[PDB]
Amino acid sequence: MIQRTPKIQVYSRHPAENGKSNFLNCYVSGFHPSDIEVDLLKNGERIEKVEHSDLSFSKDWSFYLLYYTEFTPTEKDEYACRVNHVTLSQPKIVKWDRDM
Amino acid sequence: SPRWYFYYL
Amino acid sequence: GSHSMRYFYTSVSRPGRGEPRFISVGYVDDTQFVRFDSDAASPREEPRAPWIEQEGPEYWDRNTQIYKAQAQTDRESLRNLRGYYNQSEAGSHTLQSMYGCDVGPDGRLLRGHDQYAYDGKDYIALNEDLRSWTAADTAAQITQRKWEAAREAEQRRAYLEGECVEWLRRYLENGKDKLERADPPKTHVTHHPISDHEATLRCWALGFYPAEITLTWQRDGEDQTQDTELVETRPAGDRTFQKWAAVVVPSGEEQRYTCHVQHEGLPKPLTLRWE
Repeated sequence: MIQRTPKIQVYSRHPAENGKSNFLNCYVSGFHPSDIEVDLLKNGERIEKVEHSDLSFSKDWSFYLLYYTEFTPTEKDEYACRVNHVTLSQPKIVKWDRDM
Repeated sequence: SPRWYFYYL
Repeated sequence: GSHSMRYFYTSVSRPGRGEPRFISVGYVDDTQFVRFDSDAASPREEPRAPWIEQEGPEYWDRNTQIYKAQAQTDRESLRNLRGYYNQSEAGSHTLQSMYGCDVGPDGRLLRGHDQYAYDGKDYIALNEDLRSWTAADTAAQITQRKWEAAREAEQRRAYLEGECVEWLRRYLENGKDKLERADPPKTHVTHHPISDHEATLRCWALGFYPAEITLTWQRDGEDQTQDTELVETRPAGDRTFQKWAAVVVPSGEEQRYTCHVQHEGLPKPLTLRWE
């Protein structure tokens, strides 16, 4: 069958302000089939209390999910999204960049 | 609410 | 304004791991308001928007019964599809369905929708006239001939023209402003130097609803389409959306570029600059 590779965006719910509580988002979209693994990473370590949206899909039938966790950004702490999918030969890791 | 008619493909 | 109600069904077979999984989500406009998951501990329709939590337990019980019957229907459809394509019982497959209704500000039907995809591709869909079918291939034509001989498009037409519109009308009543009001984007431009003679101008739109929006960069009033980088509109997680558009500009020429922002919540489009 025709499989589609996930697109990934990593970003915050509100503009990132060091010290203020916020939400870390990882939006995975455009993928098929629906099985997927998404981890949020804090300094390379998996974050434990991560929720996600209900499986939905776009007009082109491709799936999307939002994974999110509360977080309070700092200046040196690093955050990333790591995705596994049948289309990917290795986990795809997208680093959070507060300017994007 | 979801529809309550059903159709086999 | 205009409004829509849509249900999105996903069924996924799991060979040798049990019966297929069935998931549903319901939407008004861009606002998700119900869900159902057959893999939950006690599968039951559940609220996902504030204005639907008012419904009594009979609402949730009735809809749960319907989803369970739908999930069993999809199982049979998946078994038929596997035969149509000469596939094995050992392969996992996906049936997706979407249906619903668009209404104008007068509340009456504008367009009905009723479509299916199998393994990620279009399979069969009801046409806009709600009387004819478009099949994607020869297997979907087996389905098409079945549904014509049984005249089932007349049934679909009646649900879309009738019950669909009445549920939408009632959900719009419960929701009040949470469904009627557009939230305009909060907008700003950031500036990221690359090197001598180049910097990135990024035009941001945040916290907007509904999701439809247009961001464009212009140089001296002329569009920069082949050079603008867009990101897909993305959810903020609080039922609003985000998007940005970026362009690389000659350093010192930042004030030649304008960003234009169109959205339902803005009577007039916005024009933004780095200054």
